[PDB]
Amino acid sequence: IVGGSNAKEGAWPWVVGLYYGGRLLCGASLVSSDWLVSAAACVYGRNLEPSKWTAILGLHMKSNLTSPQTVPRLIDEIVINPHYNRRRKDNAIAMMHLEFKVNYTDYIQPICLPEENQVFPPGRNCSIAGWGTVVYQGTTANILQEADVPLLSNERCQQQMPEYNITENMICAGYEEGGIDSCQGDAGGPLMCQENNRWFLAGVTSFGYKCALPNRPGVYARVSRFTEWIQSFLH
Amino acid sequence: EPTLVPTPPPELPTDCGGPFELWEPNTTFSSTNFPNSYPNLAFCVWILNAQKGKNIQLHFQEFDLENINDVVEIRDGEEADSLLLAVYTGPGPVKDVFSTTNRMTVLLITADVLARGGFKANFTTGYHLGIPEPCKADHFQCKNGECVPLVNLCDGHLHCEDGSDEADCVRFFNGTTNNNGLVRFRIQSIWHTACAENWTTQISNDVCQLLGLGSGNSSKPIFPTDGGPFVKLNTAPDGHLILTPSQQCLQDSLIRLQCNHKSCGKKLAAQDITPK
Ligand SMILES: *[C@@H]1O[C@H](CO)[C@@H](O[C@@H]2O[C@H](CO)[C@@H](O[C@@H]3O[C@H](CO)[C@@H](O)[C@H](O[C@H]4O[C@H](CO)[C@@H](O)[C@H](O)[C@@H]4O)[C@@H]3O)[C@H](O)[C@H]2NC(C)=O)[C@H](O)[C@H]1NC(C)=O
Ligand SMILES: *[C@@H]1O[C@H](CO)[C@@H](O[C@@H]2O[C@H](CO)[C@@H](O[C@@H]3O[C@H](CO)[C@@H](O)[C@H](O[C@H]4O[C@H](CO)[C@@H](O)[C@H](O)[C@@H]4O)[C@@H]3O)[C@H](O)[C@H]2NC(C)=O)[C@H](O)[C@H]1NC(C)=O
Ligand SMILES: *[C@@H]1O[C@H](CO)[C@@H](O[C@@H]2O[C@H](CO)[C@@H](O[C@@H]3O[C@H](CO[C@H]4O[C@H](CO)[C@@H](O)[C@H](O)[C@@H]4O)[C@@H](O)[C@H](O)[C@@H]3O)[C@H](O)[C@H]2NC(C)=O)[C@H](O)[C@H]1NC(C)=O
Ligand SMILES: *[C@@H]1O[C@H](CO)[C@@H](O[C@@H]2O[C@H](CO)[C@@H](O[C@@H]3O[C@H](CO[C@H]4O[C@H](CO)[C@@H](O)[C@H](O)[C@@H]4O)[C@@H](O)[C@H](O)[C@@H]3O)[C@H](O)[C@H]2NC(C)=O)[C@H](O)[C@H]1NC(C)=O
Ligand SMILES: *[C@@H]1O[C@H](CO)[C@@H](O[C@@H]2O[C@H](CO)[C@@H](O[C@@H]3O[C@H](CO)[C@@H](O)[C@H](O)[C@@H]3O)[C@H](O)[C@H]2NC(C)=O)[C@H](O)[C@H]1NC(C)=O
Ligand SMILES: *[C@@H]1O[C@H](CO)[C@@H](O[C@@H]2O[C@H](CO)[C@@H](O[C@@H]3O[C@H](CO)[C@@H](O)[C@H](O)[C@@H]3O)[C@H](O)[C@H]2NC(C)=O)[C@H](O)[C@H]1NC(C)=O
Ligand SMILES: *[C@@H]1O[C@H](CO)[C@@H](O[C@@H]2O[C@H](CO)[C@@H](O[C@@H]3O[C@H](CO)[C@@H](O)[C@H](O)[C@@H]3O)[C@H](O)[C@H]2NC(C)=O)[C@H](O)[C@H]1NC(C)=O
Ligand SMILES: *[C@@H]1O[C@H](CO)[C@@H](O[C@@H]2O[C@H](CO)[C@@H](O[C@@H]3O[C@H](CO)[C@@H](O)[C@H](O)[C@@H]3O)[C@H](O)[C@H]2NC(C)=O)[C@H](O)[C@H]1NC(C)=O
Ligand SMILES: *[C@@H]1O[C@H](CO)[C@@H](O[C@@H]2O[C@H](CO)[C@@H](O[C@@H]3O[C@H](CO)[C@@H](O)[C@H](O)[C@@H]3O)[C@H](O)[C@H]2NC(C)=O)[C@H](O)[C@H]1NC(C)=O
Ligand SMILES: *[C@@H]1O[C@H](CO)[C@@H](O[C@@H]2O[C@H](CO[C@@H]3O[C@H](CO)[C@@H](O)[C@H](O)[C@@H]3O)[C@@H](O)[C@H](O)[C@H]2NC(C)=O)[C@H](O)[C@H]1NC(C)=O
Repeated sequence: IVGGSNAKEGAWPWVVGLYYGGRLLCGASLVSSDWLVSAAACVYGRNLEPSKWTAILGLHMKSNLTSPQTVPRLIDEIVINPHYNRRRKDNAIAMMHLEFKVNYTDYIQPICLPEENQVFPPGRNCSIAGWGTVVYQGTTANILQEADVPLLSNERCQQQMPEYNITENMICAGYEEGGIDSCQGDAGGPLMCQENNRWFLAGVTSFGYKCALPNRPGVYARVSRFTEWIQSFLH
Repeated sequence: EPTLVPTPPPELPTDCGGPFELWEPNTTFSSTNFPNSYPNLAFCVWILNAQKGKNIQLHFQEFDLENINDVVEIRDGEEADSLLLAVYTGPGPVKDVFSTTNRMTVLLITADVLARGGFKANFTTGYHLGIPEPCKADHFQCKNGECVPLVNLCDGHLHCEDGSDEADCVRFFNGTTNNNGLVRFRIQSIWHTACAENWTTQISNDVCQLLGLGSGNSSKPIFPTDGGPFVKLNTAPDGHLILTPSQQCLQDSLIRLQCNHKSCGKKLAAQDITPK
C-alpha cells in the first residue's frame, strides 16, 4: 500500500472488498464459492446486523461499478474465531458467508489454503495489496496497489518490538530500513506468497505499531494453524 | 496563573467497578447504577460460579446501551483460555447465552462519553440447559437433536429433519498423503471398498468429485490387501452411482486413487504483453 505500485486488472482476482454504510472499512479474500476470510479485529461489535454489510467482487476502481465485472453480494452469517480476547491481539480470524454462490470466471479466483507440514523460511519475498492510505493522513480513491516485503523471524520481531506478546501465532514482515508498510487503512488484506506457479495464503493483515518507521515489522495472523477450523465448515 | 478554571475534572483512573464473584443465592444485579447511568472508562468483571458438571444460563431483563463503541463480552474460561461465546451491543432485546462449563465471565467495556441506563442480568443454573433432549429408540443423533431411526447415513435423499446431512461416507484408509489413499464406502455401518474390477475413468472422476478434489489422475490397483465386506460399484445411466452389496466374494482388488488438486488461484487472466 504505502510506497507500492499500482496494479492492473486481473492481477489479483482473489482480493475482494467489503463495504459498511457506503464506506470502505475492511478487506477480505475469496476462499470458496460462498465463503470469505477477513481479520476479526475490524469486524467486531457489528456482528448483530449482517444485512448492513455489502460484498464487492472484482473491485478494481472506485470511480463507478456499473461495468459488467462487479457483482454485489450480501453477508448472511458472520463467524468469529472463539480464540480471541482483544487484549493480546492474538488469533483474530473471521469468516463470512455469502447469500448466493458466484460463478468462477477470469476475474474471480479463490485462494489456496496452505497444507500441513509446510515451512516458509524467513527472507522469502511475498506480495501484499490493499486500498489503504499512502500519505498516512488521507484516503485512497484509486486502483488497487501492490508491494513486496521480506519475511522476518519471531525472535527478530520480538527484539525489534519488545512491547507486545508476539508468541508463536503471529507472522512479522517488513524491510529493516522501512519505506513500505501496508498496515494502515486496509486491515483485511491478505498476505500472499507463491510456490511453483500457485499463490497460497500466508497471513491476514493485523495491527501494527506505525507504518514506515524503521525496525517496525508488521503483524500477520498465522494460517497454517487454522486450516482445519476453516475446512470444518468450508463445505 | 492557574489556566484551569476551578471545576472538577473527570479524573477517573483505573476502572472502579463492583462485585467480582457471586453464587446461586443472588441472581439479579446491575453494573453500577441501573436507573440513571454508568461511569465512563470503566472495566468491571463479574465471575459466575456454579457446581461442577452444571451449565449456566444467562438472561437480560433490560438492555439499552449506546451504538457500537461499547460492547459486552461473555466468556466461559478466564483460567487458561476462553472463547468469545456471544457478544451483544446496541439497543434492543438480546437472546439468552448458554455455557458448556461451570464458570462464566462477564465483561463490560465503555468509552468516555455517551452514558446510558445499563443492564440487569438473570442468573439461572441447571443440568444440560443448552443441550436438547437425547434421542431415544436408538435413533440417529443429529446436530439439531432430531431423532430418526434410519433416514440418513448417506441415503439417496434428504429425509432427515435437519436437511443438512451433507456428509459423505468416503474416506482414505491408511494412504500416503491427503490426496492418496484407499477408497472405502460405508453403505449402512461398515466401511468397505467398491470393487474396482470394472473401474473406469468416469467412476474415478465421480469419486474425486465426492471428495472435493479434481479429476481422475491415477487408478492403478495393486492387490486386495484388506479382506473387508467388498461391495460392487458400477456406472449408471443417470448422474448417480449405484453401489451393489456383493459381500463374501473372492478374486477382488482394492482401489488406489490419487485425485489431482482442484483448480485454484493461478493468474489465468489474459494480461497484455508490454513491448519493452
Ligand atoms: C452461473 O452458472 C449457471 C450455470 O453454469 C447459470 O445457470 C444458467 O441460467 C440460465 C438463466 O438464463 C439458464 O438458461 C435458461 O435455461 C432454462 C432451462 O429451462 C430455459 O428455459 C431458458 O430459456 C430457454 O427456454 C425458453 C422457453 O421459451 C426459450 O424461449 C429460450 O430461448 C431458451 O431456449 C434459459 O435458456 C441456464 O440453463 C443455466 N445453466 C444451466 C447449466 O442450466 C447461472 O445463470 C450463472 N449465473 C449465476 C448468477 O448463477
Ligand atoms: C492399513 O495399515 C495397517 C498397518 O499398516 C494394516 O494392518 C496390517 O495388516 C497386516 C495384514 O494385512 C498385518 O500383518 C500381519 O500381522 C500379524 C499380526 O500383527 C502378524 O503376525 C503377521 O505376521 C505373519 O508372518 C510372521 C512371519 O512369518 C509370522 O510369524 C506370523 O505368525 C504371521 O503369520 C503379519 O505381519 C499387520 O500386522 C497389520 N498392522 C497392524 C499395525 O495391525 C491394515 O490392513 C491396512 N488397511 C488397509 C485397508 O489397507
Ligand atoms: C466507469 O469506469 C470505466 C473504467 O473502468 C469506464 O469504462 C470506459 O470509460 C471510457 C471513458 O473514456 C470509455 O471510452 C469511451 O467510450 C466511448 C464509447 O461509448 C459511447 O459510444 C458512443 C460514441 O461513439 C455513444 O453514443 C454511446 O452512448 C457511448 O456513450 C467512445 O466513443 C469514446 O471515444 C471513449 O473511447 C470506454 O468505452 C469505457 N469502457 C467500458 C467497457 O465501459 C466507464 O465508462 C465508467 N462509467 C461511467 C458511467 O462513467
Ligand atoms: C450475595 O449472597 C451472599 C451469600 O451467598 C452474601 O454473602 C453473605 O451476606 C451476609 C449478609 O450480611 C453475611 O452475613 C454477615 O456475616 C458477618 C460475618 O462475616 C464477617 O466476618 C468475616 C470473617 O470471619 C468477614 O470476612 C466478613 O466480611 C464479615 O466481616 C456477620 O458479622 C454479620 O452480622 C452478617 O451476619 C455473610 O457473611 C456473607 N457471606 C460471606 C461468605 O461473607 C452477599 O451479601 C450477597 N450479596 C449482597 C450484595 O447482599
Ligand atoms: C526480494 O526483493 C528484494 C527487493 O527489495 C530484492 O532485492 C534486490 O536484489 C537485487 C539483487 O542483488 C538488487 O540488484 C542490485 O542492482 C544493483 C544496480 O546497480 C547492482 O549493482 C547490484 O549488484 C544488485 O544486482 C536490487 O537492488 C534489490 N532491490 C530491489 C530490486 O528493490 C531481492 O533480491 C529479492 N529476493 C530475495 C531477498 O531473496
Ligand atoms: C509473552 O507471553 C509469555 C507467556 O504468557 C510470557 O512468559 C511468561 O513471563 C512471566 C514473567 O512475567 C514468567 O513468570 C516467571 O516464571 C519464572 C519461571 O521460573 C519464575 O521464576 C518467575 O518468578 C515468574 O513467575 C512466565 O513463566 C512466562 N511463561 C508463561 C507461560 O507464563 C512473556 O513474558 C510474554 N512477553 C514476552 C515479551 O515474551
Ligand atoms: C513449476 O516450475 C517449473 C519450472 O521448471 C514450471 O515448468 C515450466 O512450465 C512452463 C509452462 O507453465 C513451460 O513453458 C512452456 O515451455 C514449452 C517448452 O517446454 C513451450 O513450448 C511453451 O510455449 C511454454 O513456454 C516451461 O518450459 C517449464 N519449464 C521447464 C524447465 O520445463 C512449471 O510449470 C511450474 N509449475 C508446476 C510444475 O505446477
Ligand atoms: C428472569 O427472572 C424472572 C424473575 O422471577 C423469572 O421469572 C419467572 O419465570 C418463571 C418461568 O417462566 C415463571 O414460572 C412460570 O409462571 C407461569 C405463569 O406466568 C406458569 O404458567 C409456569 O408454569 C411457570 O410456573 C415465574 O412465574 C416467573 N416469576 C414471576 C415472579 O412471575 C424468569 O424465569 C427469569 N428468566 C430466566 C431466563 O431465567
Ligand atoms: C497427476 O498429477 C501430477 C501432479 O504432480 C501430474 O504431474 C505433472 O505432469 C505434467 C505432465 O506430464 C508435467 O508437465 C511436464 O511437462 C514437460 C514438458 O516437456 C515434460 O518434459 C515433463 O516431463 C512433464 O511432463 C508436470 O511437471 C508434472 N508435475 C510435477 C509436479 O511433476 C500428472 O501429470 C498427473 N497425471 C495425469 C495423468 O495428468
Ligand atoms: C464388468 O465387465 C465385464 C467384462 O466385460 C462384464 O462381463 C461381460 O458380460 C457380458 C454379458 O453377457 C450377456 O450375454 C447375453 C446373451 O447371453 C447378451 O444378450 C448380452 O448382451 C450380454 O452380452 C458377457 O457377454 C461377457 O462375456 C462378459 N465379459 C467377461 C470378461 O466375462 C460385466 O457385465 C461387467 N459388469 C458390470 C458392467 O456391472
